[PDB]
Amino acid sequence: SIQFVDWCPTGFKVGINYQPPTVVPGGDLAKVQRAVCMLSNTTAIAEAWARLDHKFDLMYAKRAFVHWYVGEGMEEGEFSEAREDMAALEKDYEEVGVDSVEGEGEEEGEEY
Amino acid sequence: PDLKNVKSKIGSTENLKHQPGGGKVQIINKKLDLSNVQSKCGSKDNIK
Repeated sequence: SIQFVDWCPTGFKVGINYQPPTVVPGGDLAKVQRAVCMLSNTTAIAEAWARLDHKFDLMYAKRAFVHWYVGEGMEEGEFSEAREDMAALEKDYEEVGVDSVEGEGEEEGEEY
Repeated sequence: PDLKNVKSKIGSTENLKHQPGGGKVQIINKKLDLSNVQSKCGSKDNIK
């Protein structure tokens, strides 16, 4: 229920270091004996790509602000080709979140 | 006496040709071209 992709054979990377966590001077802080530090790779970043896809297109269509980038050395095609890359990234992250099942084209009849 | 003709000097009587006239405004909008674009990862054809 804590959800991995269908295709995942092996999803983990584990480590052990003997030195503890140590805080700073100058707080009411927790001097714990042990800690974890985690990094998650996930399609959930594709929700915040979709927000950059939303923010961008309202400004860039109206061409708000773009003259500030022009006047300090930048192509217009630069913005366009960065958002093009975001149009790819949106899908680069969608071609993964899918389940590993196989097949192609079109059919409407029986084999059996 | 007689004055024959006399008139005012100078104001709104000398302005009656020049309104002035107005103009027209426009946006301030574009698109971008998407026609070149494909995804940059791409393993699913390897099913072959």
